[PDB]
Amino acid sequence: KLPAEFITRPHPSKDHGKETCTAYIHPNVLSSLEINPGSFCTVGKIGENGILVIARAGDEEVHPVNVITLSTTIRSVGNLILGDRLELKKAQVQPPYATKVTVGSLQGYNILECMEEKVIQKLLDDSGVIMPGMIFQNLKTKAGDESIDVVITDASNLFYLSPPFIFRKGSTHITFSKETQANRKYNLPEPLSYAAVGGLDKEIESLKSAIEIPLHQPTLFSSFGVSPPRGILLHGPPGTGKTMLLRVVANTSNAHVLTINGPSIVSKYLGETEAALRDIFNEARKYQPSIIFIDEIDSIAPNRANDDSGEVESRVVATLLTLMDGMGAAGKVVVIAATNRPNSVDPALRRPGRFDQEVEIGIPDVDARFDILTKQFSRMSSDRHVLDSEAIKYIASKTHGYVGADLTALCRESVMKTIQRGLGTDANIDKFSLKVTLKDVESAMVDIRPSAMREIFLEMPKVYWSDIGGQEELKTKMKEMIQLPLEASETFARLGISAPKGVLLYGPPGCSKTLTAKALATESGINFLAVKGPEIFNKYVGESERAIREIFRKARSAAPSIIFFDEIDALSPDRDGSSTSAANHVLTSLLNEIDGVEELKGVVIVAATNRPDEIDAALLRPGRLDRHIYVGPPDVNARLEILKKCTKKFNTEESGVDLHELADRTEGYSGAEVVLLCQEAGLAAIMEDLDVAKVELRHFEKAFKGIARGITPEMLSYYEEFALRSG
Amino acid sequence: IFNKYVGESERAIREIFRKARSAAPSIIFFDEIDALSPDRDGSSTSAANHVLTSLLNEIDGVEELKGVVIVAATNRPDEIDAALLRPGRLDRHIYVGPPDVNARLEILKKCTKKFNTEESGVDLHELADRTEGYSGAEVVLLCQEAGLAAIMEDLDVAKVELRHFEKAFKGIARGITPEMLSYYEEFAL
Ligand SMILES: Nc1ncnc2c1ncn2[C@@H]1O[C@H](COP(=O)(O)OP(=O)(O)OP(O)(O)=S)[C@@H](O)[C@H]1O
Ligand SMILES: Nc1ncnc2c1ncn2[C@@H]1O[C@H](COP(=O)(O)OP(=O)(O)OP(O)(O)=S)[C@@H](O)[C@H]1O
Repeated sequence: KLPAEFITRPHPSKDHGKETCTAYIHPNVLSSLEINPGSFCTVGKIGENGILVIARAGDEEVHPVNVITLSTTIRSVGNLILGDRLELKKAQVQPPYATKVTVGSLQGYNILECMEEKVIQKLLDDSGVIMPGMIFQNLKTKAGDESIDVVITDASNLFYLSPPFIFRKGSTHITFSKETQANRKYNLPEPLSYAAVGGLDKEIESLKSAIEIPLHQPTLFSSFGVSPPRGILLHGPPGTGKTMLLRVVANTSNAHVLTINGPSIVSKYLGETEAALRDIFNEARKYQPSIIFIDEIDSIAPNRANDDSGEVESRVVATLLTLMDGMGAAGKVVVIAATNRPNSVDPALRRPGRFDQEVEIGIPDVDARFDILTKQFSRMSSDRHVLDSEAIKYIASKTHGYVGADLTALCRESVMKTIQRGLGTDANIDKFSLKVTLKDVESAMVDIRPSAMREIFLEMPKVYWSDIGGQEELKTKMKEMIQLPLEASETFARLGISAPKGVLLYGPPGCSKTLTAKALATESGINFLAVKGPEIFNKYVGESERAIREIFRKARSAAPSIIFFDEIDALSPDRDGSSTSAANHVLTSLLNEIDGVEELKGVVIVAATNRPDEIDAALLRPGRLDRHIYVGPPDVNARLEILKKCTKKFNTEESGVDLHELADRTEGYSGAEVVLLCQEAGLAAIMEDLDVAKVELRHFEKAFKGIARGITPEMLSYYEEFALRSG
Repeated sequence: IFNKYVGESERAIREIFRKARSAAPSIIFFDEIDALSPDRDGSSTSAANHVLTSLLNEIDGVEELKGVVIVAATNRPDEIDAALLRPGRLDRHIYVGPPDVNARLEILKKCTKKFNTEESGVDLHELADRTEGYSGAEVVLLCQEAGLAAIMEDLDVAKVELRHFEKAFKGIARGITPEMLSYYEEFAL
């Protein structure tokens, strides 16, 4: 008999003896493959390149058939975390002598700082089979150094992960350096650490405590008269760093790790999926300091009140409950789960005694994004060129909605942009030499829209504020809501007020409401969602309200956002209430959501309507849409600006068409009519001659004689009465 | 409480009362009760007034002084089906009208707390009377708008001043007197 994939454990000694590069193994494993004690053999994770080590027979009286025990030196090379499955194999080739080698420290010093070379020689002779990555730590210190470590940083591949060598004193030119990593050109795996996670400092502290105490100080807790926590539940929106924390916990917690990532346990055969959970938990008890990760727990522990849950899933939930309760004697196993939708987990698993402890991973704020970007950019400091922390703080300020995955994508796209630009100067430029100037991160932001916004497909032609002629008070009041609350948060805080977060734009048809919406989308800088009501309505009961909840949820997933309710009056029910069963629920849901964002959040709601007084008073009160602005017909200057914007590509100067006279003639026009006048003039010019160069006053006369004034005294009176409905 | 599938709304209401049985004394709060009984009883009585049926059944089962009481709110009083206002059900009514001069001044004092109104000479007793007919939230809004007027003038503000309150006042509009002070005076009768 010969197991397929053996389990890693430590060889109990950590004195850095002669064994530091041996692999204690059960006799049958060596013999069945005809390996012998002292012979070299390969160890590696399933499907990866191998790691060379020295085989050695263990104590069959105690040592199980399935266990291969390695050294902290060997495990450093491949980042073998206690409990991963190894695909051991025999080896047939002897590596040469390490002609050139270097040794350093993970903590950044030179080994020339504390200890003489003799103990270094002895230690690296105990290694024997030299290769990069053999960290070893906790030696004696010649000085009173608070800590120490040593690492073989480089040396000079038969499906091997590291390039192995053999020690031969003197011939192997061993130098010494400040280096902490191993040579990247080898691409040995690198362990993650809590120093890479940024922004989540407090969550990290809580999780570190909750994992430190149960595994490594259980006896202490029990004296306080309560049983220890035994389940932790990480949750939050996708892309915030849960799985990263799970892998960092695996690397940093010196405990045996078992994983159930998704439905990796389900089986064809009727009973065997339960056997999988029971086996995992039994093996976690075998090596009592251990952690079991259940990532994407909702995929295997569904709610069962959601009747979509199958029999397999109910049987899995029942077994997992009886196991979690059955972690008897208050041992040292800790079960950490991660889920982006914790409410889909069966409540039986969140009861006290089950996953009672929960850590919420929130969306980064500006400071959190600054921390994440500083950490991510500190990994590339020699190629950075955005070295100013001011520049990184600018990028953090501009990246509204980025969640932590999006920031890493931003850095990746910045690398790509820098390569594109550099390679644009020479087809064979040294691509490794290019460095990431801020301009390239700014260019990358154009492509990397937040992942929370990928369900918002909108064409959105590009329109700037300068295109919206002569609405200056509207522009100022939109600044006040879109930019000032973000650039002046501290002044609001000290004054003790929240900025208004709703505005209603009303006015005659043609005046720039939707144009202001497009301008906000183009130049607000923050995320933009639009609901073209009555787009939300749906046949089935509850679907119309679920649409409002979903759009407000995505606006809440975007962090700073702008929900533009075009024709909001379509959602406000009718006066007579005739068959408005669905509409009433729609308006109540909309009000409940505007009240949900009313507290603690900074979403801004913009609404545009042509019938200002047919929308419910509950939806116009402050807290709901606060500000009302009358987007009225352009005055003389506004029409002059529109005429310039339109006729700029006409040769007006030589043509002699004086735009001021047009502005005088066009009194009463809406902006749409002023634009149509220019379009009609251009059509007249083109129809007169297909090779037009100039549009001249006869064409504008022709266009003018055909354009009506859609605005009437009645409409203007109505919109100037809406401001006075109170009396 | 409303779901696409058949009968899931009824189950939800009965389950809400079931869970409500858990304690006493206890207030059940039906905000915007007018959107629980909007129609299908007075009109459009086709097949889907079950939610009203269930709620109006439950409202009777609760004992008169066992410990549970029920509070509701509405700004559309006549949209509430008369079935709910039958005595024994919900017949008691309290009017929450626009604040009087002294109430508005208390709101102003609270929401202008960190404004140095004393140093700037912003005499609240002028704002409290100028803001007559301002219904609650609008008194609060007038103070947010004053602050924004202050910040836009010179970011890094120390205090807000009367001219900012003038700018705020000139931009706020009130409610409808043929709908407010009416349709509630009538509902009082
Ligand atoms: N501070 C950080 N927060 C989050 N992600 C970070 C951070 N720093 C770097 N990252 C990277 O962002 C990604 C985070 O991993 P994810 O798997 O996206 O975490 P998660 O998406 O929140 O968990 P899921 O969606 O349930 S698998 C990885 O590619 C990390 O390298
Ligand atoms: N300064 C401006 N003021 C008004 N309209 C302008 C201005 N500049 C351009 N336009 C034109 O305005 C048109 C669109 O105006 P909209 O904002 O969509 O009007 P509207 O408010 O949506 O009217 P409704 O929705 O029917 S009540 C486009 O054809 C623009 O070319």
